[PDB]
Amino acid sequence: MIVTTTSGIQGKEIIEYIDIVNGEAIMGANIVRDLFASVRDVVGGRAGSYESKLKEARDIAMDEMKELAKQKGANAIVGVDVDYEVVRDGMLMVAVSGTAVRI
Amino acid sequence: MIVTTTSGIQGKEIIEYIDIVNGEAIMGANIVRDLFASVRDVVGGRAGSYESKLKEARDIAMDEMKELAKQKGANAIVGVDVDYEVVRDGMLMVAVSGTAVRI
Amino acid sequence: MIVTTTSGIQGKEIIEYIDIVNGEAIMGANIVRDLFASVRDVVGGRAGSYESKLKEARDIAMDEMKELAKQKGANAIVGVDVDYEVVRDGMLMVAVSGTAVRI
Amino acid sequence: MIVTTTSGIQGKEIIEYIDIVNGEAIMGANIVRDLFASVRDVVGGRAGSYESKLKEARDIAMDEMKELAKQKGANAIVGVDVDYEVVRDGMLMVAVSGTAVRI
Amino acid sequence: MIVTTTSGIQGKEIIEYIDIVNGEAIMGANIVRDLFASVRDVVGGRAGSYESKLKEARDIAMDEMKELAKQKGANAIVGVDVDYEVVRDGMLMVAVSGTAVRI
Repeated sequence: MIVTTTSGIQGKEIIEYIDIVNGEAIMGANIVRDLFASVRDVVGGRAGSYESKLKEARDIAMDEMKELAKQKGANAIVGVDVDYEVVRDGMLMVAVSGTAVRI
Repeated sequence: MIVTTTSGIQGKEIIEYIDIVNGEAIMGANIVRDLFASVRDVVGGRAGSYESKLKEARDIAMDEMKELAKQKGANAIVGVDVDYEVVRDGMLMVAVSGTAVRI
Repeated sequence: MIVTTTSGIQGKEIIEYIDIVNGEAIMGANIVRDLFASVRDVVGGRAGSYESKLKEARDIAMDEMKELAKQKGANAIVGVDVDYEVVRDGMLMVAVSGTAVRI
Repeated sequence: MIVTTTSGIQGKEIIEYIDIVNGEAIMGANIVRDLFASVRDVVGGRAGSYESKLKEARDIAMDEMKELAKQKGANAIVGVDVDYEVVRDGMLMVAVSGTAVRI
Repeated sequence: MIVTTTSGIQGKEIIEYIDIVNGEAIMGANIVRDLFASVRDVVGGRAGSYESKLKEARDIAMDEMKELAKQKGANAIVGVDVDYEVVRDGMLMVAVSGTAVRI
């Protein structure tokens, strides 16, 4: 199913704006305590060890929103937003939102 | 009513831009520290304990915004944003914004 | 005057993109303490005493931006964004931004 | 040159998408303290003594972004975002972003 | 490849929305703490010492995202977002996102 951070799907028309949908996943204090504290210079995502866990939580959040959108009978999510929140300095949450849509 | 994170609604053009509407809900420190401090690795909202409360908060904020838009005579909200704010060590505030519109 | 979180005003043409405009309002550590950090479970905006103040602050920010756009001879604000920031230990800023425009 | 938080410029087609450009400015710990610490209830931008240094930090970030755009051959910036980040304990950073464009 | 905040590339047709892509880089506590420390009043980037490693970080995040879009078969990135998160005790992450697209 098509997911996009744009407001539309070029060439396709939206017949239905079904609902705003969301997904999240949380990374515990211990995981974020060490994979991020290991960083000493400017370390990118390929090189660093923090990315696969971050990407894992982001994909969990993505698929939750996808599953929710699909189970509402949508065939696209537009206007997708990706947000990161560090709750009590340890709990890094990744939240996704967007509009479940019929095209 | 129709709510969308997108700048417009396709096929139904906007007759009047009424106002910027908002809604919020706050999760208390005890509850945030309680349920969000869970997870020892990476856990989604789909299979968690914190989501239920986060989704409760998000839905309240959403309901508030739609109600306010109703009151203002709106029959759609476009350009919707869902953001999150760690207001203290504890609290998370979910804030929703968007433009109350009549189509 | 027309303020929208959308990129345009349907049916009307933007003649000039005059400037990016801003408004802020800051909430004191005591006010955030007493009203915001009191919340124990989940409290929405209609039920929380925090709201009248958050709305007051947000309305101050919005009015400050509108007037500043008025100063510049604009008759529209487009691409409006609402932001919240913990600016000092215990303090809360609402910052609004947008594009002052002539339709 | 033209700067806008909207996703485009009306009536003026984009010839080239040159680069995403960025600007920042930072206020010292001292500065945040002396102008924010004093705030008690709700204090807006027009009235607040904090507003001139903040607007100065923002205007510096903007100028630096505009200057980089100009150096890249651009004559407009579109999709401008304004960010506030408490970077060290005491200090506030204002970061701006957008796409440097040719119209 | 073309990277843009906009949802479309003017005079170019998006023939596939491939995937939402992401890039990150993290600045460790050292070069955050003892490199933003020199800030006094209000200091801009191209006059401060800090627009070196901060920019370097952004470029790594962007380069990561672009490289991932390339591996997915994309030849442009649209709806791009630049985010900043303080991740721990004085640690700055720049996270970028966008939709990997075929034009």
